[PDB]
Amino acid sequence: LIKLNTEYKLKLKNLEKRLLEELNNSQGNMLENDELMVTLNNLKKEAMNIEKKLSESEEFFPQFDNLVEEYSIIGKHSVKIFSMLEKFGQF
Amino acid sequence: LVTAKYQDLQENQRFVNVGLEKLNESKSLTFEKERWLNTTKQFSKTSQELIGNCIISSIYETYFGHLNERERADMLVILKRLLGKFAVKYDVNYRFIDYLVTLDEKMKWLECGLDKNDYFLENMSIVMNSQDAVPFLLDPSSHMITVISNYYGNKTVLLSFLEEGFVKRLENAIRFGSVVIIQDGE
Repeated sequence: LIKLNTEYKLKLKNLEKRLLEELNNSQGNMLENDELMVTLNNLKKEAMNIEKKLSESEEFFPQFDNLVEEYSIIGKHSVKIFSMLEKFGQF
Repeated sequence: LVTAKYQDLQENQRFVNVGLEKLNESKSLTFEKERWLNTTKQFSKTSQELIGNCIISSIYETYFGHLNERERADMLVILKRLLGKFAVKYDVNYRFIDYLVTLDEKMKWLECGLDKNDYFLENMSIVMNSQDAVPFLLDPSSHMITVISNYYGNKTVLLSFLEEGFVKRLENAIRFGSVVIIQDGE
């Protein structure tokens, strides 16, 4: 999801280029004044994707560092095992 | 870094203001579109925190070349506490590797053969990030030279201090500026 929202931000930048490309073209054509409806609809779809994925990422760091507790209780003994192993190695 | 990033945010603000003026001189649903200019306050907060963020980035680039993960974490705690002692704004949640290097360089370097761990990603980022001062590669494994050559393509030369032709080969390479890596750190 991290790479996904990074790609969606780059897609938003591309949409920004498209917005400027259009703004250079003015409101001369009714087709050009109606395709922006679906353009903004897709823009809002991307925006709600961004919002939902950011919201999903919001409640993960507490879960993440709750789950790292077990890995830490493993690691603080793994380091002791390592240290005694090279104690034998130097012995 | 502060010069470059302040310039970057300067053109970003110029571009968003140009977009706002263009919309001004251009439906009732544009209130869903003015979020781009409502991000001006976010740009302002990034402006008011980038000084400290670039600070800690500079200490990352320079100071953190001698520190392990534990030492780096302890130094971060110390430096953030002392930032608070001289309170200046900066995002409390912050990732170094997500700030100076984008995912493109990440996958390019990992394709060169980097180990998939945060420590070596940070080390590669800092070693290839600043070119003002020559960097010092420090490792027992020699695969670092291989991945450096992979990133550099067919430009790396194998020169050693103990080689007498190193002086001549270096004088040759400096003229057309091929990338040189010398393996005698001692």
